Amino acid sequence: YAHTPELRHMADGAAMSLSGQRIPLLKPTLSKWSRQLRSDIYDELLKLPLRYALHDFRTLQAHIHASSGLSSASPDAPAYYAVAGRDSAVGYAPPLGPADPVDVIPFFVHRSSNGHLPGKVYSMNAKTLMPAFYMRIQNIEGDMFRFEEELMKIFPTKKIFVRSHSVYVYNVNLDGRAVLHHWLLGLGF
RNA sequence: AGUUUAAUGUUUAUAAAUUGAUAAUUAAUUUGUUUUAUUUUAAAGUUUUUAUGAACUGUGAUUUAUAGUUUAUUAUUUUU
Repeated sequence: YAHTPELRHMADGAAMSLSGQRIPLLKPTLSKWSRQLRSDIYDELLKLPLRYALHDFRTLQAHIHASSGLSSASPDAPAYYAVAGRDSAVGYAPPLGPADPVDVIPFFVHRSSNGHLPGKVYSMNAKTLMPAFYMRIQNIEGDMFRFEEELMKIFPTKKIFVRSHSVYVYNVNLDGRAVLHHWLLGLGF
């Protein structure tokens, strides 16, 4: 379909600067600070065979009455008193707890002192600036081995290792970081 | 006796860039309670700063004739 001479606009994210309106239609946008979520990533997690039924993408949204409805920060009816931790245009929201009230998840991930999730993408031999990255899930707790297994059903072909404190997943760029959170979000953590 | 490039990145916690400039901002998106000190061994021509050296070998200045001999010559040809 070269008859449409437009579509040049869909181009790349490699060899060319990517920013603003031109952000790749596959590349997620979940950063450390803007916890943006995506429905594409969430279906991969919802169409995969796993235990621990994730949370419905309906009851997972932190973002989609005096003067015809007021914001979700509990701005009160007087359109005056409002409450501190109730609305967040950056995507922040506390955990929702596991979705199955009959199951005991064997691992508990612990958000950090700033409300993050334990996955951080490092580089192998950063001295030479080698573009070979892995992950590390530092705040795991519980039966972290039965946490390793669930990562296999998501990442079947990634060399996954486990120590007492962390869980390394190798060859996982900034994208496999996002895909990890949507799991730990939907998981109720 | 005898020769040195730290094989490790766990909870307070936060590290993006860009103009020749003013400046401008979807500058996409990491890492680090801040990680710094190290870089063989032996080994020539050489340089440099001060120093010393005439008991050696170098050139002054005070010794004014303890030896045999040739030619008249005080010069000598010698002696040596």
